[PDB]
Amino acid sequence: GSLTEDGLSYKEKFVVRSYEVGSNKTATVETIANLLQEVGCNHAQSVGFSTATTTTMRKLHLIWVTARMHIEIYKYPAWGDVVEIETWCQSEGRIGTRRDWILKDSVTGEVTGRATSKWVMMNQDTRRLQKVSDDVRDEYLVFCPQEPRLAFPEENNRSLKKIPKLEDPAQYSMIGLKPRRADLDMNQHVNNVTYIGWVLESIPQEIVDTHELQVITLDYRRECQQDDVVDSLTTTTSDSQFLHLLRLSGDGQEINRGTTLWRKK
Amino acid sequence: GSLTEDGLSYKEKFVVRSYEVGSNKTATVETIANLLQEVGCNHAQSVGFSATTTTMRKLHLIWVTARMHIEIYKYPAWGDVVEIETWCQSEGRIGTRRDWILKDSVTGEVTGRATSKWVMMNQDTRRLQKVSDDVRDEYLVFCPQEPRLAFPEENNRSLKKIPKLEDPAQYSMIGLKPRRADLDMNQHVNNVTYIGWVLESIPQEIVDTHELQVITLDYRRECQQDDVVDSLTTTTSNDSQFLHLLRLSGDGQEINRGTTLWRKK
Ligand SMILES: NC(=O)c1cccc2[nH]ccc12
Ligand SMILES: NC(=O)c1cccc2[nH]ccc12
Repeated sequence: GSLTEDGLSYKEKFVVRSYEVGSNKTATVETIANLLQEVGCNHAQSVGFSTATTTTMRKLHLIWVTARMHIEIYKYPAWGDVVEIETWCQSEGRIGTRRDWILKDSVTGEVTGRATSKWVMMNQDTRRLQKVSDDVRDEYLVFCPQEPRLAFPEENNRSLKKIPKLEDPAQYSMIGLKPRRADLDMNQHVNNVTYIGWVLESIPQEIVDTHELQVITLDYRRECQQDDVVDSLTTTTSDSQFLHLLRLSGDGQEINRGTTLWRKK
Repeated sequence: GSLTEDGLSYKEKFVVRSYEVGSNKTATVETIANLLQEVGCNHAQSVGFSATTTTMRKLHLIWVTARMHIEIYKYPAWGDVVEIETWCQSEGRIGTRRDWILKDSVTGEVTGRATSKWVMMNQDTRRLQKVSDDVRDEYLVFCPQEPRLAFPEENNRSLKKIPKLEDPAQYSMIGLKPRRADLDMNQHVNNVTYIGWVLESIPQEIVDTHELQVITLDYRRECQQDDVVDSLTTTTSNDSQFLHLLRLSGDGQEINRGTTLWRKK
């Protein structure tokens, strides 16, 4: 992969692996989300970030936390196909940063998907959110385009829609979900993609067999720790549309909420 | 990737991804095992398979893994390129064997080696059978005629018989269940998932002070999508050695047994 000519975005190509595809022999949405995070890490590495915080974030013990992921897929890449992903970052005042991605077919150059993510700043020890510092923002404004470049430019698009809280009784549920070592990142935290897989565990088999996942929006509220247990709840709100809630198995503390949209095959 | 000059083996290079590494910022053994299966799949694709022969598909016959043995000297770091060469060899009517050699792309030094034993099974009845003459003759043209073993040693660890763990186990991880991410494109649990499940019962203290050097896993029965697994581990020993048993919750039907060897960091 490499930074583009103007140094303000990054591109990388991936060959879809055999173990990265589902029953329809095209890449799963968890494989897509892993590729989004991988090209995001290579972008930060290419501009000098920690091997992904700045000089001042490191001394203040500040980190980036994902607040929201929104993915829209038109065509999932087949096993053996090459998918090219371009990513870039943009600041959003003191509220946080945004990282967008565009997925393309390498042969046709056609856009097969797009994604947007909202990141917030948090003290790694206290887990307290704190907006963005005056001279912390100055350290990374040089690696972001100055004019707005949005993957979802539409006014009032699906990526910014507020998600309600699912009320019991849920229509479908998958309970007692627990992470294993494969689910941890290099910092021993549960990987953000694991939450996507957990949301989708409560989608009935019949839906997965007759429909294709087109849109997923996931809010991140609290992390599931290595010794926590998760319940995945899903209710139909309708194409097929669903409301989702991940909560810790005991007290019922919310960790995530989201919606999915599905097209009939 | 590509077949080598003589067409009797296959080589492929992989850049280690950010989400593929553990706390030591080097690739996990599950990432290694996924790469072994990926280069295995590209080798079969390059020789005309899709991965059974013309007679196997007609007779509803498939390849099933009976044993995996991996030995790692140095795990590839995040961002490093690892080159893997793989080949197959027939072992008479018992079945076939696929071996792999892992190398550092920059230094050319061997950083690991693996061997696997495969058997033939009727996909519907789940009944094992010896390889027939007409099925064997179909793939003998893609295997070297002289023996080429990743583990040539007089009495190497790859062929050692593994005993059955007796209760009470020293360590256990109970109620392990697969999710959709764990399934392959045929809706069967991925062979690498069993490795992760064996390692769930290794105490945290071991993982922090030791490095996994050797893993041998026998495969006996599959865990189905609605099955629940218990992972049991007992110390059998500078080095640390363990005996492992995976069994279904309830009746306690064995699905796997194995051993691991660990060196102090
Ligand atoms: N990945 C990051 O930490 C990041 C944050 C803000 C702007 C950026 N531009 C390239 C990478 C990056
Ligand atoms: N992977 C396979 O299906 C296979 C089986 C037997 C011999 C082989 N030689 C290359 C690939 C291969």
